[PDB]
Amino acid sequence: AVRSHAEAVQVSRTIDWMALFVVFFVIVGSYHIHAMLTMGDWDFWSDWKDRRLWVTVTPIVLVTFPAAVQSYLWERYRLPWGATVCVLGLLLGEWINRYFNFWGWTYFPINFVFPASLVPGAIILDTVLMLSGSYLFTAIVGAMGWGLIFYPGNWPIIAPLHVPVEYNGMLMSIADIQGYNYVRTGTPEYIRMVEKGTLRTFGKDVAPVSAFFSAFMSILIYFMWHFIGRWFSNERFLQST
Amino acid sequence: EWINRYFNFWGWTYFPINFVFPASLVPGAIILDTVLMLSGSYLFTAIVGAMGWGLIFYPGNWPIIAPLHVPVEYNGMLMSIADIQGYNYVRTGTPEYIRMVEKGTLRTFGKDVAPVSAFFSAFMSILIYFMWHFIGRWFSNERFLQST
Amino acid sequence: HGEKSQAAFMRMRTIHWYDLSWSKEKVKINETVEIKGKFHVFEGWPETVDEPDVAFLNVGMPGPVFIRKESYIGGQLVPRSVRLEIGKTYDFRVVLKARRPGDWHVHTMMNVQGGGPIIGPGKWITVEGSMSEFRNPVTTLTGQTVDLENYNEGNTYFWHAFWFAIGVAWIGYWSRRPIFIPRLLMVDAGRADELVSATDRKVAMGFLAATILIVVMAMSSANSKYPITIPLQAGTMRGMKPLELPAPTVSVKVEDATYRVPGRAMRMKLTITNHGNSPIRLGEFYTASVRFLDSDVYKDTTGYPEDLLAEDGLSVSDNSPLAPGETRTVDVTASDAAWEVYRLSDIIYDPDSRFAGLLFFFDATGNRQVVQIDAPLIPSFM
Amino acid sequence: ITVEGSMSEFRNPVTTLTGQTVDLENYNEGNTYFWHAFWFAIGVAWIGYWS
Amino acid sequence: SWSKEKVKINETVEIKGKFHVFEGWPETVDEPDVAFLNVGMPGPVFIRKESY
Amino acid sequence: LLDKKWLTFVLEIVTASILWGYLWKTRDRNLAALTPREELRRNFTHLVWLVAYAWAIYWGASYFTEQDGTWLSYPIYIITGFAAFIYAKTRLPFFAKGISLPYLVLVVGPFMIGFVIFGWLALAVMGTLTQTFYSFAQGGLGQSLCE
Amino acid sequence: LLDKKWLTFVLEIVTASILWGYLWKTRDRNLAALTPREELRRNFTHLVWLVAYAWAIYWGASYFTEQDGTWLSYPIYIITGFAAFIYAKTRLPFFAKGISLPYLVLVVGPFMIGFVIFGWLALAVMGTLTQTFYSFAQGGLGQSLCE
Ligand SMILES: CCCCCCCCCCCC(=O)OC[C@H](COP(=O)(O)OCC[N+](C)(C)C)OC(=O)CCCCCCCCCCC
Ligand SMILES: CCCCCCCCCCCC(=O)OC[C@H](COP(=O)(O)OCC[N+](C)(C)C)OC(=O)CCCCCCCCCCC
Ligand SMILES: CCCCCCCCCC(=O)OC[C@H](COP(=O)(O)OCC[N+](C)(C)C)OC(=O)CCCCCCCCC
Ligand SMILES: CCCCCCCCCC(=O)OC[C@H](COP(=O)(O)OCC[N+](C)(C)C)OC(=O)CCCCCCCCC
Ligand SMILES: CCCCCCCCCC(=O)OC[C@H](COP(=O)(O)OCC[N+](C)(C)C)OC(=O)CCCCCCCCC
Ligand SMILES: CCCCCCCCCC(=O)OC[C@H](COP(=O)(O)OCC[N+](C)(C)C)OC(=O)CCCCCCCCC
Ligand SMILES: CCCCCCCCCC(=O)OC[C@H](COP(=O)(O)OCC[N+](C)(C)C)OC(=O)CCCCCCCCC
Ligand SMILES: CCCCCCCCCC(=O)OC[C@H](COP(=O)(O)OCC[N+](C)(C)C)OC(=O)CCCCCCCCC
Ligand SMILES: CCCCCCCCCC
Ligand SMILES: CCCCCCCCCC
Ligand SMILES: CCCCCCCCCC
Ligand SMILES: CCCCCCCCCC
Ligand SMILES: CCCCCCCCCC
Ligand SMILES: CCCCCCCCCC
Ligand SMILES: [Cu+2]
Ligand SMILES: [Cu+2]
Repeated sequence: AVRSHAEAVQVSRTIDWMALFVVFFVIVGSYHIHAMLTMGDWDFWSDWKDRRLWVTVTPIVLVTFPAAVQSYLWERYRLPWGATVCVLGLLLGEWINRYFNFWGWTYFPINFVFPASLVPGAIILDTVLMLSGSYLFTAIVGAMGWGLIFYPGNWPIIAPLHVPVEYNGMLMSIADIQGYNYVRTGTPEYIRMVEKGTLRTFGKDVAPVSAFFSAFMSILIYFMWHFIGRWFSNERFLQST
Repeated sequence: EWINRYFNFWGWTYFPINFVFPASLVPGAIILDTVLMLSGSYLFTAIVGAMGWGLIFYPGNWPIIAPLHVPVEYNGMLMSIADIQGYNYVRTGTPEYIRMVEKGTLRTFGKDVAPVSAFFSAFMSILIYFMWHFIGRWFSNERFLQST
Repeated sequence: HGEKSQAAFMRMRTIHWYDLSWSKEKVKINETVEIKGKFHVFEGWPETVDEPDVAFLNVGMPGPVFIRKESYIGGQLVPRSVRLEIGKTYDFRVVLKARRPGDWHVHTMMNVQGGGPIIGPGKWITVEGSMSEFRNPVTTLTGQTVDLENYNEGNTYFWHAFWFAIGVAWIGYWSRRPIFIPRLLMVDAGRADELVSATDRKVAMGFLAATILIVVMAMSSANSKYPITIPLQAGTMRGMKPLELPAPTVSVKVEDATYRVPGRAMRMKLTITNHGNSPIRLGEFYTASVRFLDSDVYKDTTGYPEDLLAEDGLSVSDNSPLAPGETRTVDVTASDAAWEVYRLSDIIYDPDSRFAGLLFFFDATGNRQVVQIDAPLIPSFM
Repeated sequence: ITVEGSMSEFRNPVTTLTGQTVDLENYNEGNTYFWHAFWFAIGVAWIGYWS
Repeated sequence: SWSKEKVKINETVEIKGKFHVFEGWPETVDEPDVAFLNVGMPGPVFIRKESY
Repeated sequence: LLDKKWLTFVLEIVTASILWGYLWKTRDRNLAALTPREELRRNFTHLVWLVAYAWAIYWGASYFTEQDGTWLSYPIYIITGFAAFIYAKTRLPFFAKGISLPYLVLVVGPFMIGFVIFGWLALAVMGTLTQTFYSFAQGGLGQSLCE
Repeated sequence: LLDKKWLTFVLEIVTASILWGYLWKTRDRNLAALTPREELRRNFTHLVWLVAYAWAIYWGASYFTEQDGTWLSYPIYIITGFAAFIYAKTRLPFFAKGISLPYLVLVVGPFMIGFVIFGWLALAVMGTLTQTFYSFAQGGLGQSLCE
């Protein structure tokens, strides 16, 4: 068995550290895969970070894993930082790769290939979860907060990249100039699913309307992935694979 | 398939048998059945036997269709024996443009069309087998409803 | 470098590049090298590739070793996607500025909406110096000059580090106490209702309010500083001016084409019809990034790459000058090691054995007429 | 269009680039029959063994 | 050109003119392969008798 | 002793054969005769094996996957996962006598890696970890915890 | 006797009416008073009716369906299936006192035959056949079997 009280606490602390390690890295791997093959195209390039498609899509496909991890961690240990550990791990992997391969192997500038920020969304999702522990209240309010605060969260970073510039007779943004200058062999300009204008966009409402649509779709995706995580949390003992 | 090919495709109409022959799947069935009973694990079956079914399909039919791929110069254009057969024997309801066949792509590198497609079919067959195992499991219920 | 892998016929009949010239072969850092030439979109565009209704003029290089300073189709800047018409001829000019020292294979590629990359012929360009000397200045409409190599880098690092630090502080606050097993046991054995109590709720309210408040002030400061902002510029540019090539006076109809399997030669039969009033001579056969030249007729002086150039790889059975009005049938053979080096002989593996190319006819005066040929390609084995 | 005769007289010759002339009416028919019959026999043998 | 500025009920007012489709049609809007000549008014206050 | 320093510390097909076989051939037949101290000692080693899995997944699914995006590890974490499967199924009790559904999904999903659907299966680590926690709190559950 | 030679052996609407009515009007009211020998005798006839269904489906869904592809039986197997439904529901015991879900799906799916979804419902023959096997092994289960 175990000898005494204090060394039992030491064993529990060692288990705590090892479990934190394993969960953190498994979430990094899986969530990184999902973000890469659902959203990574928009997160790669500053000129790709538009205001309609990027804002619409990123929260919808990025609330998936935080929902499941929250639904498990809260229900099983009263730990309100699942969304946090997911976002921090994704950002860690993204930044390590940006600095080691995007800038180390290749030489794309960091201000050109910087990733998106989601820590405010994770923090809101985690507080609205633990406070008022109602999962439905979380999926209603915290998901709306995650969707709404995404673009204003990244505004301090991308705002300097939207300064108008007259580039050889055509108006360009700093992000557009960066994309034009630093070539991307595999990612030409026409692939950029960005705001190209519509005859049904009234006034200055592209960012808010997209933000609200992303918030509602994030509510739906959170509601789905809570149940997906609930099953991913089973302890079934099958007897015949 | 064979009864109909010989009685209607060749009896009512007159499409040649070497033109309307069906595909062979007995090797896939045999592999799926052995990998099932041996190592009775259903997950092991869905992983290995499905891969075998997907991978051995085209090499299984290669002995039959290989003679039909001999290049031929037909009136100034290169054609295969199968292409010549399709050009000669007319199909009123099935024109050439309907043929969802390999038409080339700018992202097919070297000689890999057959293997890449075979592996993709194998993985998708794994997924479909995993789904249809559960569909069959329900199709195997003995429920006694009391009020249709 | 992404070629010699794409489909053989697809490289042969997609887009033909000619008149290519490179301003420099060896450059130092911050020097500008310009690539000029003309590309012709083939009339018989393959069905499996979408028509170039939305296309981009790109440059194929191993990473941003050169920055694309400028790019023109015709006479206008083309920083965004453009529309190309089938069969028309355009000329292009791309300005490249050195950024990374070393040897790079600069390819002038084309990207189409539903067909992926279209790699053109590439020339080796040597770059000497160091990356530290590279500068990319730009002047905005606000009235400030900034270097794109490090613009906003400090701000991005600061904001990302601040948010990561906030997340780390949160997780450390909730990880100071024992984490997994004791808390699981508390929540399992009866109601826990002890792991979340004041002042945990109060500090959580503090974190939430602080996050919202910091986001709000950060958005209002990024609105005060840099008060003039515009959205990202995008949208395909139509109305691209094509080159008004004169109508060729030479009519060529191909009577079958064969190539040896295995082999390095392409054999074909031609019936050249000469109109006008000049005696012409066939000098070149550009099929896919490979120029088969007849040394007795024309010689390449544009610094075209050696591995893509056949100085005497084109042999004509009867290359005597053709009098105007006179028509004759001749046998044309194009043999070179490049035909197998770039795997132009793998079209037997391809499901569409057709070829297209350009023939350059030169007369005594020295000018040339460009004509285009296409015909089924029948391999020979015996 | 009226056609007179019999189907047995019909011939569809073709010459390949390999250097052989084959009739498309019965080319590869024997090989197809043999392979299909062999695979069907293998399946029947398996099911009979387990039956 | 507008035929009339003030009309009574059952009177007919005719709008004439020419419209030119721009060569540089925006990509985000589909080409006018299928288009309709309509009239923008606050409800059927005018009935479109004819259109050419 | 308890947790040691194992934590700090063609070929792919070959390495899988010995590694999977070695753990399976040396299987403990008398799983009943386990002292809780010996259970706790071996129990750490199982968690150490999962630590190797976490490093392999992150090195495999995070570093190299986007490395293709800029443009081995998949079999590496495949081997680690399947080896740890036999490892816990034979050495750790309460985890034998029945295949754990979440842990099986964990070892199979990332193995057969369409990637979006199949990267979701790595979320089974949560159920795996709570099952391993229940294995932790079998003999050495207390006291301290719940007291 | 047991199995006999029945195995070897506008109009569509009309034939359905009598065939369905005849089996239903002659229904056995005292299903309790069945000797197992009489149960076994009638039990073969129910399997013979399913044999007619199998011939009708193959003639209907295999021969004539692709016959359209080269370019009656659907109502034929509809009638056979529904007639056999009343047949087993009235004559065979342990199959009454509740509609069998798989056998109902079997008789309805191919009846309402989009065809890809609805051809899947013919897989209910498996549950139907195991239920009919349990009906087989009610009185005449042994001995021999399980001995
Ligand atoms: C729990 C809930 C958490 C909510 C988190 C929201 C943080 C505050 C952001 C306010 C933005 C705003 O109102 O301003 C609108 C403008 C966009 O306007 P535009 O028409 O595109 O023109 C451009 C104008 N620029 C140049 C000044 C930016 O701002 C943005 O760029 C972000 C728009 C999407 C988010 C909308 C959130 C609305 C409040 C939600 C809570 C009731
Ligand atoms: C339990 C698992 C069962 C596996 C069953 C596979 C049977 C063997 C077939 C080998 C084919 C091959 O390797 O050769 C590749 C070539 C295709 O090449 P191509 O680039 O299209 O060029 C054409 C070259 N011709 C002219 C010689 C054909 O063959 C084929 O036509 C079949 C390709 C798809 C199947 C790939 C299976 C790979 C092995 C899988 C097991 C590890
Ligand atoms: C694709 C989206 C996710 C779908 C997940 C579906 C999982 C459904 C549940 C499951 O695993 O099925 C178990 C059965 C075998 O059951 P039994 O062998 O009867 O086990 C007895 C105990 N038990 C019934 C409680 C399990 O089925 C089996 O034969 C096991 C199949 C393999 C399961 C592990 C791999 C899962 C990959 C998604
Ligand atoms: C399209 C893809 C396949 C979907 C199949 C869904 C089947 C769901 C189960 C089912 O049949 O539903 C039964 C209920 C009626 O139940 P009850 O009358 O309460 O019967 C009591 C006993 N029982 C609850 C165990 C059945 O519902 C009913 O009222 C019966 C509906 C008719 C079932 C037979 C036809 C199925 C066609 C697909
Ligand atoms: C490739 C995709 C895998 C499909 C998933 C199926 C497996 C999932 C369930 C599972 O792992 O169970 C198999 C055993 C666990 O013990 P059991 O399944 O109870 O049976 C033990 C006896 N057996 C070794 C012959 C199986 O585990 C083992 O014994 C494995 C070790 C022995 C194999 C070593 C040889 C392999 C060399 C390549
Ligand atoms: C180049 C490949 C070297 C792999 C070396 C494998 C070491 C052998 C695996 C093994 O059985 O255990 C090694 C350690 C310590 O656990 P052990 O106690 O030795 O395992 C048996 C438990 N028992 C003693 C009570 C019977 O358990 C561990 O935690 C070792 C983790 C090693 C990381 C996984 C490396 C896999 C790379 C493909
Ligand atoms: C068209 C699609 C069919 C929808 C599926 C619904 C039927 C599925 C369940 C079913 O077959 O049960 C009905 C009875 C079985 O006995 P019960 O349902 O227990 O009720 C018997 C009394 N009843 C005859 C008035 C119904 O079975 C019969 O009694 C049928 C024989 C009597 C009908 C003969 C007249 C029809 C002539 C056209
Ligand atoms: C032209 C249409 C002629 C259809 C003739 C239907 C024959 C009457 C149906 C029938 O009730 O049973 C006939 C045979 C033998 O079973 P029976 O014993 O006569 O049925 C009643 C059982 N009982 C005597 C214990 C009360 O049971 C069978 O296995 C007969 C199978 C007939 C094949 C189905 C033909 C349907 C074509 C639409
Ligand atoms: C679209 C979200 C659907 C969620 C289903 C929840 C089912 C829970 C069963 C326990
Ligand atoms: C689409 C979300 C469905 C999640 C499945 C959860 C099932 C739980 C059963 C215990
Ligand atoms: C995507 C994960 C959803 C898991 C499927 C639920 C099936 C469990 C039935 C017992
Ligand atoms: C895509 C395959 C989903 C399989 C679901 C299995 C559910 C089984 C419940 C008994
Ligand atoms: C998509 C596969 C779902 C199969 C349904 C099986 C349900 C079984 C419940 C007993
Ligand atoms: C396609 C067949 C799947 C059957 C549906 C399962 C529903 C059964 C719920 C009791
Ligand atoms: Cu190159
Ligand atoms: Cu051309």
